[PDB]
Amino acid sequence: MDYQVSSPIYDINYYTSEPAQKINVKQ
Amino acid sequence: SPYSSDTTSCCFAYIARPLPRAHIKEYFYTSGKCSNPAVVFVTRKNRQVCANPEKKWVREYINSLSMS
Repeated sequence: MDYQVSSPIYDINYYTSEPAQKINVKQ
Repeated sequence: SPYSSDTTSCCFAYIARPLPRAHIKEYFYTSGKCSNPAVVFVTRKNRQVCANPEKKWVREYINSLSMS
C-alpha cells in the first residue's frame, strides 16, 4: 500500500513549519 | 535545557499546529531583544515550542501557567 509516514516525533513536522509561513509576501 | 544558554536563537516561525496546553509545565521568553517577541512552551520532555505571546489565544496558554 501507499505509505506517507516518516515517524512524527515533534522535531520533524511540528517544528519544520517554515515554507508555509507568510514571510513578507503580498497576496 | 538546564540553562538558558541552550536557547540563544529566537523563534521566527510557528509550530505546525497548536500544541496541547495541558502538557505544558511552564513558559519563558526568547531574548526580548529579538526582532519579534516570542515565548517558548515547555512540554513534558522540554520540547522546543514557539508561540507568539501577542496573540489572544496564545495568552490563554500562558495564563494557564500563571494563575491558579
